[PDB]
Parts: sequence; C-alpha cells; structure tokens
Amino acid sequence: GRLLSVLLAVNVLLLACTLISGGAFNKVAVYDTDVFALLTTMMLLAALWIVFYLLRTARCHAGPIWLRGGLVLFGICTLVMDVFKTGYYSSFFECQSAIKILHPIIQAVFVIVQTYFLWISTHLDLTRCGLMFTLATNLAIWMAAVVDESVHQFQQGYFYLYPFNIEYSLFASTMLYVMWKNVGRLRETFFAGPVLGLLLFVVGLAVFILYEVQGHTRQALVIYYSFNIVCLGLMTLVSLSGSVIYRFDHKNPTRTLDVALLWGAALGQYAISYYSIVAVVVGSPRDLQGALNLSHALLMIAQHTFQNVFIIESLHRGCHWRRRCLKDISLFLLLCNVILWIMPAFGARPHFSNTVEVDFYGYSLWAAIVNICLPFGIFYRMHAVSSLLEVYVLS
Amino acid sequence: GRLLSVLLAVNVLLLACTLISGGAFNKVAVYDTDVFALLTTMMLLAALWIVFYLLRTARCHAGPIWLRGGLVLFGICTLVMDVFKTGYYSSFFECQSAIKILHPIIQAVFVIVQTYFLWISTHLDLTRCGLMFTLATNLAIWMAAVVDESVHQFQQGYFYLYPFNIEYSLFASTMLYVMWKNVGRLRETFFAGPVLGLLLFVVGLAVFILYEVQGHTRQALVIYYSFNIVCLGLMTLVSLSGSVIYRFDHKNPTRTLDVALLWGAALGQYAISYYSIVAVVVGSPRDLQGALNLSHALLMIAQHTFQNVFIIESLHRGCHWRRRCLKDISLFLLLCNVILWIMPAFGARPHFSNTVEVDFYGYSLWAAIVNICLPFGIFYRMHAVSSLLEVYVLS
Repeated sequence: GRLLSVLLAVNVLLLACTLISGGAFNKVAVYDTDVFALLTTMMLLAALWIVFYLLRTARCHAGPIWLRGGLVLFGICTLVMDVFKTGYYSSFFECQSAIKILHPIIQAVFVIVQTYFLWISTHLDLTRCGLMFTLATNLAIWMAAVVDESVHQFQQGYFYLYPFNIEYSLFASTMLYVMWKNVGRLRETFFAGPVLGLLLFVVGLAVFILYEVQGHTRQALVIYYSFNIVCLGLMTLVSLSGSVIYRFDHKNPTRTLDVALLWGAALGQYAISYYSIVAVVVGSPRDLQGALNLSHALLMIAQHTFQNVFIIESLHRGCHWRRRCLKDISLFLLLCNVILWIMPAFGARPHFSNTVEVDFYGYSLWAAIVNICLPFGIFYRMHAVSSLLEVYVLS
Repeated sequence: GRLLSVLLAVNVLLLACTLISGGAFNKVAVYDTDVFALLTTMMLLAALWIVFYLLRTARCHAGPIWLRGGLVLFGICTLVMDVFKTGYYSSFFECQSAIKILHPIIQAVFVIVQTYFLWISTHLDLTRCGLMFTLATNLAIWMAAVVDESVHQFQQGYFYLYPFNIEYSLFASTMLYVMWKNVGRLRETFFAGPVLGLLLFVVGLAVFILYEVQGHTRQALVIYYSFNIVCLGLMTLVSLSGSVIYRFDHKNPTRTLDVALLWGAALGQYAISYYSIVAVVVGSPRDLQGALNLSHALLMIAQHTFQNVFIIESLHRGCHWRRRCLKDISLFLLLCNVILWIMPAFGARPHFSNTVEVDFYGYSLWAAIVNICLPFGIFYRMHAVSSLLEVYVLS
C-alpha cells in the first residue's frame, strides 16, 4: 500500500516537472499560461482530497515542533501575495487571462485548506495516495517557483514583495511526508554569552533592515561581510569551546532525525559556500570583496560543521562552572542562529554582496542556486534553535 | 553507523557536483582540467579502499542478477575508451596536460578494480563508509559525463566511439548501494509469438545498424518511426491481451523490489516521452514527422505502463490454452524488450529522429535530458527481460 502512493507521487511529479522545465527552458518561447493552468489543476485535486479528508475525519513521531510554526508563518506570506495578485490582475481583464486570476485564487484556497489540515492532528490506501499526491503538488509548486526566479532577467503598490512559494512548499512537503509515514502506525549565566548574543542580534537586525530587505555603496558591502564574519567566527569559536568542554568529562539510542536534519539541512549553505569559493578562487579579481567573500563562504562551512558537532554530542549525553558555562554557550548559539535566520528567510535571494558570484555564473544560474539552497538554511536555523533550546534546558 | 556513511557520501557528492557544475556552466570560461583532477582524485581513494578491502578480505538480497552482467559489459566499454584515450594523448605531450593522461589511466585502474570487486561475493563502520564514498565517486563520474555531453556543441582512429561513463556509473552505483544495504545483514508455443518476436528483432537490428549507430534522408526517419510504432504497438496489444487472460481466472508477499524497479526505471522513458510530447504539441509544425514523433512518444508511455501491469500480476500469482498462450506472450515481450534495449545502450543519445526536440530545446538541453533518462531505459529493458524469463519459466 505504501509503494503505490510513492509511485503515484513520483509519476505525477515527473510529469509536472517536465511541463515546468520544458515550458520555460525551450528556445521557441517561454510559456507560463500552461504552467499556471497545470499548477492550478494540481492544487484543485490536492485541495479536494484534503477537503474530503477533513469532512470524513471530523467525526473520527510527529516530527519537529517548529514545522507547524514555520508552515503558518510562510503560509500567511503566501496568502498576502495571492491577495495582492488578484487585486492587481482583476483591475484590468482585457489584457490578461482567466488563469492569471484563477491561479492566485486557487493557490489562496489551497494554502488556507492545506495549512489548517497540516496544523490539526480507515482506508489507509487512499490516505497514503492522497498525501503523496499532495506532496507532489507542493514539490511541483516549489520547482515552478524556483524556475520563475531563475528565468527573470497603483499596481497593488509595486509587487515589491516576492512570492514566498519556495519556503512554504518546503514546509508543507516535510509535514505531508511526516504524516504520510505515520499513517497506520503501530539562570546560571556568566552575563557574557547572552550579552554578546543580544548585541550581535541587534547589530545584525540593523544590517538586515538597512541593506538586505531590498546598487549599494562599498561601505554597505563591507559592513555586511564584517558582521557575518564576526557572527560566524564567534559561533565557530564558541561551538569549538563547547566541544572541548565535554572532552574533559550511550544506552540512549541515537537521535537519527536530529542528526539527519542538522547535517541534511546544512547542505544548502554548503552548496552556496562551495559555489562561492570557486567563484572567488577563479574570476573574482584578488580584491577586498574577494577576500571578504572567500572568508565568509569558508566560515559558513566551519560554522555549520562545528555547531552541529556541539549540538549532536550535547543531546546524546542528555565542577560548578561546567553547567553554568554550557548555558551561555547554548544561549549565545541560540541567539546567533536566530539573527542569521532572517537572511535566508526575508532577504533578497540574489543579495547585493553576490556581485562576484553573479558575474561568474550569470544572474539566471546564480538565482536558481540561491533559490534552491538558501531556503534549506531556514530549516537548519529553525532546527538549531529548537535543538539549542533543548540543550539549554537540560544542561 | 549507517547514517555516518550516508552523510559522508552526500557531503562528498555535493562538493563534487558543485565543482563539476560550477566549472562548466560559468560565464568566464569552461574548466575541465580541475574537473579531471577532482575525478582522478576521487577514484584514487575509492580504488585504494577497494584494494585495501580486497586484501583484507581474501583470508575471510543480492539484487537483480543482470546487474553483474551489465556492469561487466559497460565496464569493458569504459576500458576501451580509456585505452584509446591514453594512446592518443600520449602521442603528443607538449600541447596537452598530465591529467589529460593520468585521468584515463586512473579510470582504467578504477574500472578494473571496482568491476572485479563488485563481481565477487569485521569493521562494519569502515565498510559502510568506504562503500558509500565509492557510490559518491561513481555518481560524481556520472554527473561529469552527463555535463560533458551537454556542453558539447590517426587520432586513435577518430574517437568515434563515445565514453560509456553514464551507463557504467549507473550499474556500479546500484551494485554498491545494494552491497551497502547488506553489510551486517542478520515448448508450449502457438508458433506465432516467438516467430513475430524474432521477425521484429531482425528488422530492428537492421534499423539500428543502418541509421542508429552514427544528417539522414526522409525515408530513414520514416523507417525508424514505423518500426518503433509497430514494435511498441504490438507489445501494448500483447501485454493488454495477457492482462485480460488473468481476469478470466495473495499469501506470498509483494515483490517490492520488482515493482519498484519496473516502475522506477520506466521514469526515464516517461520523461523523454513527456518532453517529446510538449515539443511536438508546440513548435513541431503539424507535419509527418510531428505525427510520427507524437505517436511514438505516446506509445512508449503506453508500452511501459501495460507491460509493467502484465509482468507484476504474473509474478505475484506464480484450460490447456491458458498456459500455452502465456508462454508466447512472455516470449514475444521478452524478444521485443531485447531489440529496443540496444537503442538506449549503443545508439547515439541525441538520435537523428530528434530534430523536433533538438530545435525546441536546443542541442545542449536535449542532450542532457537524453543522457540522463535514456540510460535508465537500459535498467528497465534488462529487468523486463529477466522478469519475463521468470514469468515464462513458471507459466
């Protein structure tokens, strides 16, 4: 029963991916009305099954806790873009299409119905098939959203806000996959860590608002790299310091999900860093921006690796200074993970400091790379904070 | 212990993929010496671990049976290209590089050592890590080979033969993955079916030699499409006829591997057919080639679906005419699967009949699509023949 649902999802996803990639990367003309028509169709049956599932279940392990919160946060963002889309598109109908208008309406309906369904708590065969088709619907929306940014380059304001379709589809797919598996299942502070973390959070918040929400001057590029190098460098030292603390000091099983999620979600920033490193080593003239870009890219790999080691060891384990110091290390890393969570979440994907990478790969290729890998940093930062909350609670 | 090996493989693979994709799709210059240097490096540790594994095991479930045969068949092809590469590259050294020569030598060493290792039959942690790194080495070679064809467009003859690196890396990765999982494991003929299958095999063999080994005339394009439509159309009718035979007529468990492989490997031809259909519906003028291309693409989807249904039902089950007719249906499908196995195996990937798809997507994009999806048709055709051999044996 499980294999039938998996095969249905992949076959549906493959057909959707071919239509999305074929209609955008062809040489005759770029097609979006058919892509919108396909996505509007896929959400319809996905919404219909969920609506049927909700009605048939009203009379009648869970994954990360932060999944529900991130799903609602990005679902609301996906609702705002749809509301702005219909308002602008319904202003004039003689120049546009019906799908240009039915698609945001159906997506808004799909987001509302799916977000409520995933938030709340027998025919297992239909349930698995419906969930897996819903997973394929979200992954098709994720791929179309990624391709949409790649091919790029009052009207309800100016559509300055960008569609958060990549991030919501990631959270929805994870929640649907988790639920699909479960179908038929049988004080103490030195006043030095939190203070430093709060200062870095305040400084980074100013940088994000000043330069990252939206051509920028040289000082702006220096400020952004200076903060990130300091922020990532401090966690690298702090996480390393925490690891050697445990060195001076089994029966519980290995938390496979925690280790897989921490290392798995760190792959997104690894790919961005690896792409950036070769884009600096080659192309990026030897200049201040190249040195800052190379150090920042290298520090992301170091920060992700050494923070993961500290978190994994601390969870598995479960001198008066020993406990007091670990509270600040957990708290400093917790605050430093929150501040750099906003950049992959609410920052312009291509970024302004990525001139070297954009010149090396081109805007179309680099935009696709960041739009694929940066949203996975949202998963890592959210899971690191929750894991550090757990670590800080115990010891 | 299993998760550590998986994370090591993906992290190694991601670094290799970034170097391969970054060095070829950038806008400054296309780099291949570094890509060759990286691949030559990865095979070195992969070969060293295998060599160490073989020596340490001399003193001391299995997957599809056809995997070993296909691995040797394509491993030998990968040896021939390496022998021709060194011979041509060693003719002149003042204009070439050392990696241009060490890379084919190391690949030939890597292929010889790996093929013998996979053919033959405690530190499970090292064994899993070494196998998973070897899997990442082959997948990196597979991706570089696919990118190499995509970016395209006596010298030891004329290098007319193309590197069979895509097909061998697929067989090697499957065998390594299968072995990684198992580490620490606790007559009767109507004289109408075989005759038709033999005739189709003979006709298709002539078509493959005449036009598919290597600009072609209109008659050549008509002949190729005529045979494929007839061949795929006949299996569609024959497989459907076999399915309704069983309709006129449990305790054994579902053969998940057989169902997954049959449906999973059919995805490659589905993607090619789906890409072809939208490349005809749009672009391909309404002409004879468009009609033949559309029918052939649609018949591949029908042939794969209806053949899979007949094979899956027949295996699970395990009137005198009832048994006699199924022998011919199994034998006709067996011979018809062999003849269309050579096209994805020994035929020019872009093909001569793919002018409509090439014009729609461009040579670079279409070559990547066929070089990714067509080799998976080799897995399906080989598994269909073995499954039909099993079906013909029982009933």
